[PDB]
Amino acid sequence: ANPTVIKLQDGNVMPQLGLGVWQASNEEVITAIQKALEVGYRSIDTAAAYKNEEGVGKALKNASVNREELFITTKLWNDDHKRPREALLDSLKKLQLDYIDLYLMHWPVPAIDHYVEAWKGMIELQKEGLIKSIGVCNFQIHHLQRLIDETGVTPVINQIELHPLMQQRQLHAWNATHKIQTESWSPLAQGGKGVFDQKVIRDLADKYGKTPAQIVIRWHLDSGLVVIPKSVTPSRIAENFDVWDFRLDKDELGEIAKLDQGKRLGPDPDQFGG
Repeated sequence: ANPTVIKLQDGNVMPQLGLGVWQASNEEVITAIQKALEVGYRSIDTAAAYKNEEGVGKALKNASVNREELFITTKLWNDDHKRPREALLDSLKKLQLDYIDLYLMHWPVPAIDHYVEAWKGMIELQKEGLIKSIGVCNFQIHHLQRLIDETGVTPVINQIELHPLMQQRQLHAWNATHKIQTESWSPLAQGGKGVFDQKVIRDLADKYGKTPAQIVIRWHLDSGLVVIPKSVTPSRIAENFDVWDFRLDKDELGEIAKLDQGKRLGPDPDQFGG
């Protein structure tokens, strides 16, 4: 089978599986992306706060894949909410791109409460064609309503922490109802601790001849989620992409559903930045 794509509410199309690039050094970043593009990834996710957009930009030039075939995502950092134009141009410059495929607000930072300002600015940069699609990361239902109520413009993506231990059934449901595509970061529950070692996952891994990480990524896919596993290890970047030759059954998905503990492993959307 071919890697699937998802059509966003604004009509733009996005690969359902992409590579997340975080903290890492330029060395790790350039090598990771070269490996991912080589194996088939067409979606690369980075952030201005990680300080490696330049490395990401250099890897894209070096690559043979054409720009138009690449779906690049970057994000607006917390202390730039009042100046999205300045932040975006700085990103586009470092990435060596004329436009970004998806621009996401990294965090709402409700304590500062400038996320509405950021969104209005993003709405304007999108009109000028510098951004194809706009969305957010780590936005809770009330943050989303506030954006909708104040601008009439709904995000096409809400990138949130979601894995077998915190399935976010509620936010996922709410996103979908409002035509917002849910995207998972930390899809492997940072390491797999409390997941890969579960009987349901292990048996699935053995039935399909896949690694537990491959089972979990397939789970995100069959759940209709866009997923961004993060990795800078060549063999794992490849492993995580080898999930197109099988699908989990309704019953198998139901079995994984029992793992939900509502356990958040990363920063708290309602407190981070405050």
